[PDB]
Amino acid sequence: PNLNIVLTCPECKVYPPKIVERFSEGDVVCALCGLVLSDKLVDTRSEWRTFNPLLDGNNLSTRIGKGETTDMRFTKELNKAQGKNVMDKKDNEVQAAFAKITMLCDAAELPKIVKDCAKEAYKLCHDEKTLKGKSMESIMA
Amino acid sequence: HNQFECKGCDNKIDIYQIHIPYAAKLLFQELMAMNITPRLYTDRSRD
Amino acid sequence: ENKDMCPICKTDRYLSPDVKFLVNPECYHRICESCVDRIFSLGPAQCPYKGCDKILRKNKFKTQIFDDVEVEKEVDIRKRVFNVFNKTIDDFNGDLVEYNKYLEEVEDIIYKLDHGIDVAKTEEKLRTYEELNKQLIM
Amino acid sequence: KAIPKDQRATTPYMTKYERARILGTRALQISMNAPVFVDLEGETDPLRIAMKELAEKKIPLVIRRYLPDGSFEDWSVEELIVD
Amino acid sequence: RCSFEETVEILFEAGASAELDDCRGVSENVILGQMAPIGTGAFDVMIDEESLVK
Amino acid sequence: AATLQLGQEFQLKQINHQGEEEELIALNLSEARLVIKEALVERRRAFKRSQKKTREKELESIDVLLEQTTGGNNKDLKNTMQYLTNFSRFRDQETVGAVIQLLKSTGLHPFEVAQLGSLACDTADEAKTLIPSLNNKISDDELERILKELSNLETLY
Amino acid sequence: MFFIKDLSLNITLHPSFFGPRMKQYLKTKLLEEVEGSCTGKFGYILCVLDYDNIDIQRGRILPTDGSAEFNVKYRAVVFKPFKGEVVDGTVVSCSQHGFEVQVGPMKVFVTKHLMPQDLTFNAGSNPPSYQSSEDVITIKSRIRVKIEGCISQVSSIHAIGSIKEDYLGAI
Amino acid sequence: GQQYSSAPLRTVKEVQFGLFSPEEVRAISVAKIRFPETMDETQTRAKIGGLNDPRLGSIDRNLKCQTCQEGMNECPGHFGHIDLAKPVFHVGFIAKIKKVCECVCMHCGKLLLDEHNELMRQALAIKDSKKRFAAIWTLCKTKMVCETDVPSRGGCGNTQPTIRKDGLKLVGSWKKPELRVLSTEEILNIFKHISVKDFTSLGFNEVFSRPEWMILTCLPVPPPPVRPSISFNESQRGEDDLTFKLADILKANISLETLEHNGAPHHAIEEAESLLQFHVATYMDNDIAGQPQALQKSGRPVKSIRARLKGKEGRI
Ligand SMILES: [Zn+2]
Ligand SMILES: [Zn+2]
Ligand SMILES: [Zn+2]
Ligand SMILES: [Zn+2]
Ligand SMILES: [Zn+2]
Ligand SMILES: [Zn+2]
Repeated sequence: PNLNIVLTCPECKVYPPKIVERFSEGDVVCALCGLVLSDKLVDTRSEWRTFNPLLDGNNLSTRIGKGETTDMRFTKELNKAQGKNVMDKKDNEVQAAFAKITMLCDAAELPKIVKDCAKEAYKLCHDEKTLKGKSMESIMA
Repeated sequence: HNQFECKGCDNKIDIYQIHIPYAAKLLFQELMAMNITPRLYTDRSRD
Repeated sequence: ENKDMCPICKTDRYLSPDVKFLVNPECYHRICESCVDRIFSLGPAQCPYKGCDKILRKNKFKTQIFDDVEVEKEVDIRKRVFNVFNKTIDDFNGDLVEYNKYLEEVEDIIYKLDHGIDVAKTEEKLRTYEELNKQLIM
Repeated sequence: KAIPKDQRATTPYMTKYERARILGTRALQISMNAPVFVDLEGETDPLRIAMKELAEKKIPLVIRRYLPDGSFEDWSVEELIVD
Repeated sequence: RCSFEETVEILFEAGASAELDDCRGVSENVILGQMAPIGTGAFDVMIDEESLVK
Repeated sequence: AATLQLGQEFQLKQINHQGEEEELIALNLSEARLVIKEALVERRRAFKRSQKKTREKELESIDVLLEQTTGGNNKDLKNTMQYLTNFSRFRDQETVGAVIQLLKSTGLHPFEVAQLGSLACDTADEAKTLIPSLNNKISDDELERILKELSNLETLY
Repeated sequence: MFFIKDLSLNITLHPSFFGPRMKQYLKTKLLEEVEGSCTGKFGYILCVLDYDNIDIQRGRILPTDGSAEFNVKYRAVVFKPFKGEVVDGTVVSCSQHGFEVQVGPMKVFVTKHLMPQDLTFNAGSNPPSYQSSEDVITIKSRIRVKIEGCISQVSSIHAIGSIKEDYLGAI
Repeated sequence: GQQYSSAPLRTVKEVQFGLFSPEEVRAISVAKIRFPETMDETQTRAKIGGLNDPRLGSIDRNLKCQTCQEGMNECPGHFGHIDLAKPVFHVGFIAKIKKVCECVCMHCGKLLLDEHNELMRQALAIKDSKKRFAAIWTLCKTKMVCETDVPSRGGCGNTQPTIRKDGLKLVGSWKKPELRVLSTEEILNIFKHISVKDFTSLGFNEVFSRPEWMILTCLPVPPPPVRPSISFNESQRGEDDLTFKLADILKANISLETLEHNGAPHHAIEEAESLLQFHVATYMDNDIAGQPQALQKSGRPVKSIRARLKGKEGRI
């Protein structure tokens, strides 16, 4: 429902926003009357400094491993709990398939581009109806 | 349209405006995310 | 009765019967509180008491200790007509014959009203009420 | 709760902080087109005009000195002995 | 107290025990971002309308 | 609602600016016009003091002479004067004093007597239906009598 | 209802208004803002009684900007609607959902569903009028409306009325 | 440079610190957040009802933040929530709750000893709340049996067990020896049976703090104005660590509800309950001693709120 902010100059109002963005001053200004359109400009490079949608999608997950000061009993109970919830999603085949495909590509000394193209192809096929089997070896080859 | 509300306490009249730094607002929102209430009052109830 | 007191709330004995059951004088039908309040609150309409069509008005209710609709109507009309006739030519001099004859006429009027006859004599009794009221005003 | 004039027991001398805020607020008002009570000798800077008004006690202000118990006093800058 | 060292523990104990702050401390007025009662701000400046007619 | 339970600022207990206790002042659409039209006169005297150094035509003309006094930002008060005047049947503060004498004689709430004096009714059922707070707090014959004396106090102006 | 209440307002003045006559300015502002405006807590403010004995109290200086703040206590005549309140009014605008009654400074709306069944909407007339079985509701016609609910928004108050019940409708 | 507002401008004076009640959390929040996914299925906009939906705050300037409208330079943010089907404990209160478990009966919910004891009479005269709770704890932690009749009193009598902290849990030891682990629902029930004089004698204020409120039931969800995500090159989008923690809380909560809906293996229910307790515990404080440390998929520990409020050069 709308939610689209469009910057316009109320003094000029003669054309769609043909503006200039001053990053050093942190403003955006109309290149005609010289009137600023917005102050306090946000950055995208600065938030990126601390840090894959193409393959993993929007799914999120976090690992549980052992801690600095912890017991080995709690590490097993948390991993066994995830082992019971691993059936909630059918994405175990993508990680194992990409693992074995990773082993074969690393065994063939092929570049990473062919690895990403092959993983993308297997992601395009995945589990469709026209495949109807092939025992996971033929779709990988 | 000059309209205000506060969810969960039935107010549409008595709304106060305060100027605080954005970092302090980050502190208050992190306390609310940590189940801590940083209630702010413009009047002195203790006197 | 314990099985009929509101067409929607006919059995509220196991729901803690804490609501009263009002009766409109133009319907003589039992309606519980939460229903009648919405009835006259949304507008003066008729109650669906077994397909009742007489309009239920706002307020003007009454508490009933239950003495049958016949006797309740006969005592309401009895008191109303008793107030319309008032004490005209009653204890004016001390006569017993004409007094008892006039009381017989009044009770016969109340009888014709509680029976209705054919909706013809009762209208003449209404004109008699207007005449008696005109005599009381003067 | 406003101590009366016969019970004001604070220092009658204007401190450097009171003189500072009086010259700052007065100069800020003069910068915002305030009625000047002293004839100018050709000044243009607002702070110099504020100090010119303080030198003749023509500043129309009164200080509300807060006491630690919650009370306060009203010492006008005209009756305060400067320097 | 929370500003100096152990922030989270002091805050948690505060919220747990329903503690109230007077908010005339130095760091408190700093955090909220308004004038503190120190020096110039330790007194309010008023106006006397009876002095304007002088 | 209309169950003698108004808001906080509209409660029966009010406090003036001096600190004393005062009952809620409820006005009907009779003296409410003479109070606005009244205070606007002394306001005109106050505007002409510092300057040194049939029933509808007079209403709108006086509303124009008072509109020149104000800064042209309160015409809803003048349209409210036309509303009240078009819905008012009372006149002169003496008769209004008599009306208050008839309303306070029953011992009712100020809002109730305001709704009594502000509405034109002929029978008691009209006053009991238009005013849900009054249905058993006062006798019907007394209300009919008040409507009779009021009917003798109203005059076509 | 037309009530009288003592209200208090904080007036802000620019440092350029600190002349000896500033009190007058105060009253001036105290009129220009209060008379005619509206509040969601006290209703539509009509007039302001007592113009000579207006208390000024003491003016305080807020930090930045140097503007002056005043707390004024006065007596004023205001108009506040109430829920379930029988009032009278005259129609201004007409709509298929109902005609908009004008009660003083408030424009009450009456929903078509809150009207009796005999009252029907007529658009073929100029202006469109609501014709019933005996009464014809037009713009210049006077109608007694029973207000059912009121909304108290800040500086804006609208109410909803009805005429379905008895002793209501056109006057 | 922000937009003008007609609200009265005042300074900030008194600041009150209190616990968040679950009812107030549900009254402040606007969304439920059920989908652990970040963005929508079409790889654009937002998930609408997920970890970062338009019902919360937004960044990127261009977006309007549905429920405030205006912009990101004006949006304070908006709060979501998470309604759990199993109550969990808060890290910073695990000790305090334990102390409460050593200050009140575990059945009738009444304070140990009574006002007839002289030491309790002396301890109640202290005006400081923390010292009162300390001394009263030192007295009540020794007596391990409620009593019905005390010579110059409530009933019960049931032997009060010994509460020990172990793996974010509280195990109760009965000598009678019968050792049983105290669940969160039982402790919360006993806390629901606490009288006013009891917790107010411990240092709680009814309008601000409650022992029932100390046990976490509903969880507030902070808006992206607190955890700003990034979309770099439109194909390298990074989400904050708290977002991943919320995804873990959602997966563990939905998993626990699914395991508790159909059947009951009794062991997978405890594994999923300890899993949700671990995700909430690491969400509040990841650097908890005696517990495993959650690590991100990049190779770095998960950044929690406590880490933002603890180390130097942080928020303070
Ligand atoms: Zn729409
Ligand atoms: Zn421009
Ligand atoms: Zn019923
Ligand atoms: Zn019926
Ligand atoms: Zn927002
Ligand atoms: Zn016990």
